Amino acid sequence: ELVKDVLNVLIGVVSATFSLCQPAQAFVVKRGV
Amino acid sequence: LQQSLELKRKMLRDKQNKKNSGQHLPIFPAWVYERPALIGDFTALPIGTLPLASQESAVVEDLLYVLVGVDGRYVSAQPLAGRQSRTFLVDPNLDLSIRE
Repeated sequence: ELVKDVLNVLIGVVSATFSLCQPAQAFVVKRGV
Repeated sequence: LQQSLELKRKMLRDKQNKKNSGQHLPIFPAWVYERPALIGDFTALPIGTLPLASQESAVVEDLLYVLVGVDGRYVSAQPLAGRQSRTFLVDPNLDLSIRE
């Protein structure tokens, strides 16, 4: 079900992210911890 | 908009003095420029409470209208039209993913 997001993550999509930012500090990928 | 009216006349005077053999160079009635309809461009449910794959149908519906120049319910065509750059305003509350 969550995979649907991954499919469009191949295209650019925001459910996951490539924040144009400092690695980790603001740079990020949507994740569950 | 108002500034354009000058350029058209200044150019007209140049061809009138240059050629007096051909007289009364043609001009179009004032309403041709004044009427805004002739040129192409000119109950709302809260989208925040909707399920996701319904917003897509709505946003698709509004965009289909924007392409031909007619305003849409969830996306508005900003009327600044300042300089020559047209800008558009999408509803603030949408899914960031759909919005981009």
